[PDB]
Amino acid sequence: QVQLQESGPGLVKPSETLSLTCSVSGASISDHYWSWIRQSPGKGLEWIGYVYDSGDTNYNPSLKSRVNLSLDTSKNQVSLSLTAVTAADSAIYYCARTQHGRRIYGIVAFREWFTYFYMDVWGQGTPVTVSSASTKGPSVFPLAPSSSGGTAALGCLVKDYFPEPVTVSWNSGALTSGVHTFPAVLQSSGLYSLSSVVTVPSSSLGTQTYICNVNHKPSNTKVDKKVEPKS
Amino acid sequence: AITDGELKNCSFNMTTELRDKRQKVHALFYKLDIVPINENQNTSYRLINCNTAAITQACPKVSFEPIPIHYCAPAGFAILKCKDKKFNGTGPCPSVSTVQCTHGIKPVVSTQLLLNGSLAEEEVMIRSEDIRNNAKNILVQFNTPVQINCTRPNNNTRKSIRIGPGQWFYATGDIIGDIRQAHCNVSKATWNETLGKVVKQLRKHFGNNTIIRFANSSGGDLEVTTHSFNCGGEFFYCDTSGLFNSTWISNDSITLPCRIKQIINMWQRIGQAMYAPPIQGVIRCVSNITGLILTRDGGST
Amino acid sequence: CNTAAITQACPKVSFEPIPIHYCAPAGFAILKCKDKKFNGTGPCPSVSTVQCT
Amino acid sequence: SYVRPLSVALGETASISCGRQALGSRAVQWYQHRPGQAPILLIYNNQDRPSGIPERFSGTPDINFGTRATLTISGVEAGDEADYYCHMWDSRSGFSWSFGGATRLTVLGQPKAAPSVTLFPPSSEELQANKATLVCLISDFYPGAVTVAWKADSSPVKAGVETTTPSKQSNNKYAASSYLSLTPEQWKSHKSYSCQVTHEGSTVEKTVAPT
Ligand SMILES: *[C@@H]1O[C@H](CO)[C@@H](O[C@@H]2O[C@H](CO)[C@@H](O[C@@H]3O[C@H](CO[C@H]4O[C@H](CO[C@H]5O[C@H](CO)[C@@H](O)[C@H](O)[C@@H]5O[C@H]5O[C@H](CO)[C@@H](O)[C@H](O)[C@@H]5O)[C@@H](O)[C@H](O[C@H]5O[C@H](CO)[C@@H](O)[C@H](O)[C@@H]5O)[C@@H]4O)[C@@H](O)[C@H](O[C@H]4O[C@H](CO)[C@@H](O)[C@H](O)[C@@H]4O[C@H]4O[C@H](CO)[C@@H](O)[C@H](O)[C@@H]4O[C@H]4O[C@H](CO)[C@@H](O)[C@H](O)[C@@H]4O)[C@@H]3O)[C@H](O)[C@H]2NC(C)=O)[C@H](O)[C@H]1NC(C)=O
Ligand SMILES: *[C@@H]1O[C@H](CO)[C@@H](O[C@@H]2O[C@H](CO)[C@@H](O[C@@H]3O[C@H](CO[C@H]4O[C@H](CO[C@H]5O[C@H](CO)[C@@H](O)[C@H](O)[C@@H]5O)[C@@H](O)[C@H](O)[C@@H]4O)[C@@H](O)[C@H](O[C@H]4O[C@H](CO)[C@@H](O)[C@H](O)[C@@H]4O[C@H]4O[C@H](CO)[C@@H](O)[C@H](O)[C@@H]4O[C@H]4O[C@H](CO)[C@@H](O)[C@H](O)[C@@H]4O)[C@@H]3O)[C@H](O)[C@H]2NC(C)=O)[C@H](O)[C@H]1NC(C)=O
Ligand SMILES: *[C@@H]1O[C@H](CO)[C@@H](O[C@@H]2O[C@H](CO)[C@@H](O[C@@H]3O[C@H](CO)[C@@H](O)[C@H](O[C@H]4O[C@H](CO)[C@@H](O)[C@H](O)[C@@H]4O)[C@@H]3O)[C@H](O)[C@H]2NC(C)=O)[C@H](O)[C@H]1NC(C)=O
Ligand SMILES: *[C@@H]1O[C@H](CO)[C@@H](O[C@@H]2O[C@H](CO)[C@@H](O)[C@H](O)[C@H]2NC(C)=O)[C@H](O)[C@H]1NC(C)=O
Ligand SMILES: *[C@@H]1O[C@H](CO)[C@@H](O[C@@H]2O[C@H](CO)[C@@H](O)[C@H](O)[C@H]2NC(C)=O)[C@H](O)[C@H]1NC(C)=O
Ligand SMILES: *[C@@H]1O[C@H](CO)[C@@H](O[C@@H]2O[C@H](CO)[C@@H](O)[C@H](O)[C@H]2NC(C)=O)[C@H](O)[C@H]1NC(C)=O
Ligand SMILES: *[C@@H]1O[C@H](CO)[C@@H](O)[C@H](O)[C@H]1NC(C)=O
Ligand SMILES: *[C@@H]1O[C@H](CO)[C@@H](O)[C@H](O)[C@H]1NC(C)=O
Ligand SMILES: *[C@@H]1O[C@H](CO)[C@@H](O)[C@H](O)[C@H]1NC(C)=O
Repeated sequence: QVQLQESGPGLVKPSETLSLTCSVSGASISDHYWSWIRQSPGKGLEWIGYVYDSGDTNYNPSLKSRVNLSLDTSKNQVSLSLTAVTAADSAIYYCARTQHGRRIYGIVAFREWFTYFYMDVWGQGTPVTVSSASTKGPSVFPLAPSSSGGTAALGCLVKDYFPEPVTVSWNSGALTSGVHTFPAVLQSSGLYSLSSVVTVPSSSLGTQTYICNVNHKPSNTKVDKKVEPKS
Repeated sequence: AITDGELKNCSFNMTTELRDKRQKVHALFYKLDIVPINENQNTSYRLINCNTAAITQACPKVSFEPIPIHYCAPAGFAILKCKDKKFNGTGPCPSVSTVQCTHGIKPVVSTQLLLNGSLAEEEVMIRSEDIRNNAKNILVQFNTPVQINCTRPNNNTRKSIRIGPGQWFYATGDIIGDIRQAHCNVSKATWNETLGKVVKQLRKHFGNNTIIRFANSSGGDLEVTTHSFNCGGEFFYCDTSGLFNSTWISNDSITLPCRIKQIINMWQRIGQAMYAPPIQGVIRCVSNITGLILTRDGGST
Repeated sequence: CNTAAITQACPKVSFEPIPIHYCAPAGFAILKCKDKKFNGTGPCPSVSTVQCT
Repeated sequence: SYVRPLSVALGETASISCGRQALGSRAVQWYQHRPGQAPILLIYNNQDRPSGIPERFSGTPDINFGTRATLTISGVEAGDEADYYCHMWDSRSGFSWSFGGATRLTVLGQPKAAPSVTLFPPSSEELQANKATLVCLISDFYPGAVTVAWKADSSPVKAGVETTTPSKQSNNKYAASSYLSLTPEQWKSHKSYSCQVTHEGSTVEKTVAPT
């Protein structure tokens, strides 16, 4: 029972110092390894570096010059720093618990053994987009139900914003059935737009006070909106 | 690749069947068979023998395994065999018999350690030409044989590259599988037991009680410093520091590092070197260590 | 050139076969079967002895 | 560099070869990666499967050299479809920083699912903001390949149309959405607006009109 949470900014200007944080809850940070992995669309996932428990570190030869790792003993937090970020450095960032492995193929005395690592427990991953563009708050407009029995459809609209992602809940997470949050779409304007609908019975419709809760961390804006039929 | 190399991957041009044509071939070599042609250093290497003597490739059909050979004397002569169990180096042999030919003597070429020999009967024998003189070596013969296992785990390959009309050169082919170095094993229980039986007979000539230590070879180089021998066609050179590393007064098998060469000059031969063609597959030979060859350090102790 | 080397036969030596007699050493002898109709093997009724063929 | 494709019939076992084959003794890790989600390793040491992994996945144990590290998946299903990476650690090669080239596993014979389309007219609050957007939502359709054509009455719009590429949801079906940006005056002028979604040979159309 180990859980990892990556808290990142989600947006950083190019040629700046990107930073993240890997909080751990399962066990102490001084008994296992901690490694960061980044996955960008169109490119295979990339192992950048692990973290000793003490906390020497090795880094991938490609990013060896621009990355610095660190582990906090007071707080089970694995911090990752990265300098001279560009548009390519944008990708989903993971931090996983790595375990030590020792493969023996010959006689131990004469070396003949290599260490092999494997990450058994992963975090959820926090996205990070690097671009000069500024932040933009999302416009939330309710989608009125269309009015056979007894299925009915309502939802909310999240107009142009930036950057990904956006979290959508209903009644502060009170309703989970029939909830479908579709992926956003990037318009030529450069801002994403996503929708989120809920399928509720005709009956219930009248009145249950359905409200969608929207949140956009980079914009620092948390918005709620009511949804009700319109004449 | 590897970070923090006994064998090396060598490329070089070699003549072909036709005089005008040449060919570039790559073949693996051992570090000992090669020296750098620069020392400044660059990294062009050459064979260790090219500077001193020519070289010839041992035919691949002939085998180097010693077989029992009987030395016979012509008619009118005879051979007298001393059947005295406790017979030392020289002296009067009370029990004598006559034979026309000797027993099956295997011509095992070894160093430091005697292999496949005949075991002394009754007690172990300590034979020398002058025990008082340190300069003369000391022959030891075991009554109980110790077992030694030498292997070359590398799954080498034979690359047959023609270098002329009819001439064929057999080069090493990239190794298949892990890269492990050759080594021999000896049971520590038996060797410690056999070594103790030796010190008992040693004290019979150096006082019933005295300090008897063992150290590694500190003189000479190459052949004299390593337990050299042949095994399946490959010439091994092992470090024996692990066996002669004790001090005597009043299943956990030992392991020995062994390096290999393919260019050799045996019996102090000056002028002709031999290239041992690579042996395909894994090599493993179990041999009997029946005798030893020791020497005192001397001094004013 | 692909299989084996090559050597040039000296020009003085001749390849013409000349009569050669195979002789046996003292203490041995050669038995010649003088049976006209003598086939491959079998008992030869008429036998003579010679030192060389 | 880029991914290599593999195709398997549904319910039939499949073998996934591993690129950059090992030179010596090896310990291989097989990772399962879904786009947007966290990678889950199936095999940490050739034949060792952490707790929770189903027994259907298996890998080849290097007992005698010459064997090729492969990933075997029995009872191939929708959830198996993904990208599989082969992390190689052999005795001859050094530190292996990079994972293997991705292997895109696709499951054939999956049952097609008709798309569920829901067209939403622009909200009154968007009209007060002097902007208008028609929102066409498509859910639970396989295979994830659709074309969206908008129409006005009869005429097609062909302008101001933005559509997401289909994405797989937890139902193992795809989901796509299309957005038509309009001016409030253009929304009131026409009688009705229609969203046409074509999936395989079928086509479903939904219509909405101003109040
Ligand atoms: C002369 O003298 C020399 C010196 O005395 C002598 O040197 C010896 O040479 C031989 C070869 O010549 C060497 O043999 C090899 O040894 C390897 C290691 O063996 C030991 O260690 C392993 C691993 O131990 C860890 O893991 C086990 C497994 O879970 C744990 O239980 C342990 O607690 C331990 O974990 C702790 O320690 C780790 C540090 O290592 C930590 O990281 C960890 O966190 C923990 O703290 C043990 O498994 C071994 O025990 C078993 O095997 C031995 C040896 O046979 C048996 O005696 C014993 O009864 C057990 O059955 C042992 O303790 C071997 O792994 C190796 O065999 C592997 O490699 C070969 C070739 O690469 C393969 O063909 C073979 O199949 C083996 O691979 C299997 O395992 C690997 C890794 O697990 C897999 O990746 C692979 O897919 C394969 O899986 C298959 O087998 C598995 C088990 O075998 C099985 O589970 C799978 O399901 C699958 O079927 C090889 O035997 C030896 O090391 C040298 N010794 C020394 C001291 O140097 C020389 O031989 C002498 N002879 C001469 C000169 O002729
Ligand atoms: C001190 O004394 C110790 C006690 O003897 C010594 O220990 C000896 O160590 C040597 C090695 O140094 C061993 O010799 C080698 O053993 C190899 C392993 O043997 C296995 O295979 C045997 C095959 O079985 C046959 O023979 C047995 C004999 O009784 C018989 O019962 C059986 O029915 C069958 O006919 C098996 O019996 C064993 O139990 C083992 O499992 C062996 O492979 C070696 O043979 C090689 O190499 C030698 C020398 O290089 C050649 O003379 C051989 O012809 C053979 O080479 C051919 O085969 C190779 C196989 O890979 C090829 O690579 C070669 O190229 C070659 O192939 C060519 O030639 C073939 C024949 O013409 C052709 O058919 C091919 O097409 C190719 O053209 C070798 O014998 C001793 O075995 C071992 N002793 C004992 C008792 O085991 C110790 O070495 C001594 N120490 C010192 C310092 O001297
Ligand atoms: C490696 O070393 C071991 C060390 O013992 C060695 O094993 C012994 O070999 C000898 C032969 O050299 C064996 O002795 C013979 O055994 C046979 C079969 O039992 C007997 O027929 C023989 O009897 C006679 O010959 C003796 C002289 O050898 C005479 O003393 C006697 O009067 C008989 O005429 C003979 O006893 C011996 O049995 C083995 N030891 C064991 C435990 O088996 C082994 O041969 C060595 N390996 C190699 C490759 O040389
Ligand atoms: C082997 O034993 C013989 C005994 O017969 C030794 O011969 C004697 O050796 C001593 C000194 O070691 C001399 O003083 C005697 O004169 C020798 N006697 C004869 C008849 O020669 C011989 O020295 C022993 N050899 C070894 C190496 O110990
Ligand atoms: C050494 O390597 C050779 C390969 O060159 C192995 O020979 C192969 O063995 C397999 C059996 O697993 C056969 O299927 C191949 O046909 C063989 N090929 C050749 C060219 O021989 C040999 O088994 C290896 N030996 C060891 C001890 O690892
Ligand atoms: C050298 O190798 C031989 C055989 O390869 C070993 O003899 C084996 O010893 C074990 C006990 O440890 C027995 O169980 C086997 O039956 C023996 N095999 C044979 C063929 O006799 C010997 O122990 C090895 N010696 C060392 C020092 O490693
Ligand atoms: C091999 O031969 C070619 C052509 O003769 C020559 O240009 C090259 O320098 C040679 N290389 C080596 C390493 O001898
Ligand atoms: C002998 O032993 C010494 C250790 O005292 C070691 O440094 C040296 O390399 C050894 N030399 C040989 C030839 O064994
Ligand atoms: C001799 O044995 C000692 C004690 O075990 C060990 O420290 C040392 O490395 C050995 N030296 C050699 C040359 O084997």
